Amino acid sequence: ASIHGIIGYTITPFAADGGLDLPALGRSIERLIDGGVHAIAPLGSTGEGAYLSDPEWDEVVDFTLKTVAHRVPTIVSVSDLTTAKTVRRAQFAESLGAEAVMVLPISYWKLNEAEVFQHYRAVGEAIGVPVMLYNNPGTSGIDMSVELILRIVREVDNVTMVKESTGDIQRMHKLRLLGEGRVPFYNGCNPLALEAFVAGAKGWCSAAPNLIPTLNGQLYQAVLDGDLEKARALFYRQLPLLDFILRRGLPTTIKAGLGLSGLEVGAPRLPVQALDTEGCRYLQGLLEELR
Amino acid sequence: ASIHGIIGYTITPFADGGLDLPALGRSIERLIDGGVHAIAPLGSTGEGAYLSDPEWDEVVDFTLKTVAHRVPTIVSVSDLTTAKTVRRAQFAESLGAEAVMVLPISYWKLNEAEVFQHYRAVGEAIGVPVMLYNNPGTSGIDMSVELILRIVREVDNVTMVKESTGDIQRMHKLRLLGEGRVPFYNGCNPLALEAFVAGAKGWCSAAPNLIPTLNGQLYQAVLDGDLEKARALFYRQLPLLDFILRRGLPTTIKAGLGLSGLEVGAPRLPVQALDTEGCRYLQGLLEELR
Amino acid sequence: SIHGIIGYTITPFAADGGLDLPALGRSIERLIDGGVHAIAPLGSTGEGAYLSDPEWDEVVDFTLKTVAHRVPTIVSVSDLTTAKTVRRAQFAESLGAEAVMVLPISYWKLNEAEVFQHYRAVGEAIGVPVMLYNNPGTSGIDMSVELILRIVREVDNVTMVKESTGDIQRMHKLRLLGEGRVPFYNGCNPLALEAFVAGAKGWCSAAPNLIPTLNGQLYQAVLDGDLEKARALFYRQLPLLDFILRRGLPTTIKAGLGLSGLEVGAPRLPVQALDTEGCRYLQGLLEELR
Amino acid sequence: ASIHGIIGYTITPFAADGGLDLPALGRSIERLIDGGVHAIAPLGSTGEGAYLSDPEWDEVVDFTLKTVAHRVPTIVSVSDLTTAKTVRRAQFAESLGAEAVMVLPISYWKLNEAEVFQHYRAVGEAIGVPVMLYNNPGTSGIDMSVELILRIVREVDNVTMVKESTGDIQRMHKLRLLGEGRVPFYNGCNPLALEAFVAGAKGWCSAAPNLIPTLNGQLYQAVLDGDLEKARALFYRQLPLLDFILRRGLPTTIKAGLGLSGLEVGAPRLPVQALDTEGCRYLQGLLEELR
Ligand SMILES: [Mg+2]
Ligand SMILES: [Mg+2]
Ligand SMILES: [Mg+2]
Ligand SMILES: [Mg+2]
Repeated sequence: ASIHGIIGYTITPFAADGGLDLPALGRSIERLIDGGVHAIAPLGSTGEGAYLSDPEWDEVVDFTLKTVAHRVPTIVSVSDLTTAKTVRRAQFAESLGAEAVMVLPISYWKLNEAEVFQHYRAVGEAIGVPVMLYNNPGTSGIDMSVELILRIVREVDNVTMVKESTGDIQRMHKLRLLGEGRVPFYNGCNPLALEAFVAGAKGWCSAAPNLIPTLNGQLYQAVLDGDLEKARALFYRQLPLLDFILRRGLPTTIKAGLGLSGLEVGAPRLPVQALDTEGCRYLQGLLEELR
Repeated sequence: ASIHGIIGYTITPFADGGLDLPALGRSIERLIDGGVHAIAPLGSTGEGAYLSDPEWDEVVDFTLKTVAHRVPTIVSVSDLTTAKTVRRAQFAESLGAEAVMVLPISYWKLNEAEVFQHYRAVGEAIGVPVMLYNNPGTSGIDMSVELILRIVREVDNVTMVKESTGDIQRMHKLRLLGEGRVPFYNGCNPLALEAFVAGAKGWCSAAPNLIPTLNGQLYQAVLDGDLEKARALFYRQLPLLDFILRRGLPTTIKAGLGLSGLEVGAPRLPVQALDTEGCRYLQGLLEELR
Repeated sequence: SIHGIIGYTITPFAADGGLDLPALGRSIERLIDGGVHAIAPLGSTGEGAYLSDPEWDEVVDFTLKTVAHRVPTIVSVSDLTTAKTVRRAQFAESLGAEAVMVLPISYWKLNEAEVFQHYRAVGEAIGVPVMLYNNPGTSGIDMSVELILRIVREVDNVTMVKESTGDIQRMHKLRLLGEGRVPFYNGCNPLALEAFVAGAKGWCSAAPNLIPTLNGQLYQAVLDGDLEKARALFYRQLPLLDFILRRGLPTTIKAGLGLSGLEVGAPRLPVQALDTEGCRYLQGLLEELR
Repeated sequence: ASIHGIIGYTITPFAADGGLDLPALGRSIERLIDGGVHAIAPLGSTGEGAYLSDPEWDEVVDFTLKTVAHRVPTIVSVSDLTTAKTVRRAQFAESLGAEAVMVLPISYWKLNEAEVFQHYRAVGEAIGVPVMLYNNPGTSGIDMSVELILRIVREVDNVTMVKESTGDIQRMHKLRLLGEGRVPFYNGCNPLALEAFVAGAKGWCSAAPNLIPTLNGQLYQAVLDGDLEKARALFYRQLPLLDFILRRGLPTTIKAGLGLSGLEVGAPRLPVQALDTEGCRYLQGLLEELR
């Protein structure tokens, strides 16, 4: 079950009572699979995973995996503050059929390289499925060097993949060189989708497939076809929307976008606010011109 | 009761992995005996974020009971969701907290409107003062002085501001733009001296766990307006403050307490206990202070 | 027309430390034989800022004469004052320069209004195109895309934009906001591949002094739309591009030419010549690419 | 003669015809001395040193030293791109009686620690007067660690003083601790004037004395008197002006300020522009408030 191409981040719809709206989540999942995504990645920032209580988190994982029905690989974000809880969530995700889990070293205080390494070792040694190492300083507060990342990949059996969202293309260049092309890496930063693929990215994790699965998939196809000129055209066409998502927030824009697409998924959980009227109209236009 | 001077951050001892409340009680007594003007539980020092909800609730209750209002207690109630932050603020208040501290935590940027409303929600839910805490290094959110002042003036219960950016200019602005009416507090150890001279009303630190005497003397020297003694006292303790910063609060404080006759275990993974080499260096720093 | 591989020239010095024009001539011949599409003299690579006014004037003259218009020449006339920048731009034009490049160098921040008039003054003072060059790392000034676009659209002679921030997003924005009308060039070696794919019309580099073949091949592959071949070619030469940036342009390029049978001396102090270790590593890198 | 207290940066007035206005420069120097500065520092950023031709630079040095008539020490900024020219300027300054020189490692291209050390070594060994090592990454593009600075100071005889303009008070803490209080350091960052003195700075180099020498001097005196309360008050009273100078630029605000103070000194050299009407209005208000 190769993990590649367009990997769709799922959102977490909330019901009026503020609780989970699973039915809506199932529809969004079906919308993604039919949109032609190559995998599903639940409980990331897009899904406001960190806003969920433990019961809610468990329920979302369960429902998502049951819904997907192994039609495409599922990579669950199991990142948490403590090693114990990260391990526990990784084991839980595996027990329900997750093909892989993603681990970002989130922390409020700085972690040293030894502490980061052991964190990944503990998670990998506790499970039987692959772990995707996720480097995102902007959100986690930690910035792992390519050297450290490569040591974790080599020394930790289950750590096999690397996602980069630093926005710094040089990180992927170093991964390619120092990894000698044997360490598969993935793109996590939307505005760099084109460059990421050109640099050799095996896949692109994004919430955009929630709104424009077709354009996203065409970009990946163009790269596979080695069509440099077409890929550029496709990228610049969808870039504005990509910039807007980063600009106004993932869950904020995605949930609003799905709402405009006739799919009621409610609003984000406070303190995150729903897209305002002005932003909603602008998004409306962006989507109409892309369609 | 005025919140001022030396405000001691408590650590959270762990036993078997669970809480070691008896050890916590002992550490709290030390701090109060040590002359702290207030207690601040469940901050970064106390690894608050590593605690389960049940553990957090337990620590809050136990801490408040132990202190027994001998000094003011300001509880860190910050959490990701507004709903949870509000709940923790009300919980702390109901259990006797004199004040609460709120830091806008988020694994993704929040806009000024989202931040402002976050504080408004918390302030309106309680009847005790809120200390607004700006620490982008640990929170990922950096609030401008202008925004901070808007929150202080518009939200009744938000009355105090803690700065931990390490950027003294933030305090200068708070001083000028707030026209000296907005009390601010220092949360950055290596800036203790400058913060006080800039007008800081208090200093929130975990250092009192190890050197409560030098900490208190620095504050007193400032109160006495004795610039030269203050400078001397600060530089004498600076090396230790620098070390705490480089090697981590919970890591260094828990290690240091072990050297001071108080076993409090190790930090919670992925944070690791101070290594042998670091521990030896710490022993040297404390000796030299002596 | 400026496109493809624009080769930055170095400025050879004799043992004494003075100009070595013969060697410069040989290096220019190596570049043109190498297949460069343009020559860019007196940039950072050429240690332009290190030259006296007389030395600078002579290098420009000798360069333009040696080239004999076989390929376009774009002279870097950037200087601190507007008056001297204008003078240098006119001197270059009077000697046949096809165009000039202007970077807003300053030892103190300049405001957007000051930057704009600087370019306006230069543009209105000459009759050849001006390439606006944004390089914060080497200038101390970072021009916004909107500012750059405002200068290009309002200043007749300002027609081209060079980006050296290493931030691909700047080029994306130049593409969208410029609507594909504003031709931009890459000035950052390790971004050659991405820059071309993003829409870069040319790549100004000192690398052509060492590996003009691999350089041109990368450009040609992009012209053909061969994404895979381009990637392979880029990564093959990247190690060298990384080394140059890490050890210094003039330092590595002068050491490289030495190992390429073209003695060009060392950099002008305080810049030091490549050391033994770095020299052996560069030697290994080159032998592998050839 | 000790270099301490308030060291006044001079501006370089230009005549209507673009050339040097020596009479105006003389008047500004007298104003500084009468204002109670403890030293004069010509040809820094305040004086637009880098904007001057060689003949102009030489003349300003000559005229300045003659005007001062050794009433107070003069520390000339001799920093230049090449080691050769920096040495020449240092020697020229000394030949005309300069008490000391200041050296900042200017470089468009980055420089390594070895290159920086040798630069100072060359300058120090070429002259017979003290050198003030000046760290200002914001201007030079180079950021010398305190460790490197202390090595230079210890190993190069004539390098005896350190000026810090990073705005990072911790650098001064390190200089005091690692230097064991035997390496005199100076403040070059206006809005850090109070903290620098509190940290133990021996002197403060500023262009502010051109406008408010009295308040500048009073702050220093309060620090000497150990009066924490008064020092704080004096600093905050003048901070708005210090903030403004930094925000609007040295030559710009200083030359505009002197004009508002009855001393016509022309405008800065392009690309630097004169203070705008709105700025002049604000500045006039600040000065009237302080006087
Ligand atoms: Mg592995
Ligand atoms: Mg209030
Ligand atoms: Mg134009
Ligand atoms: Mg010395």
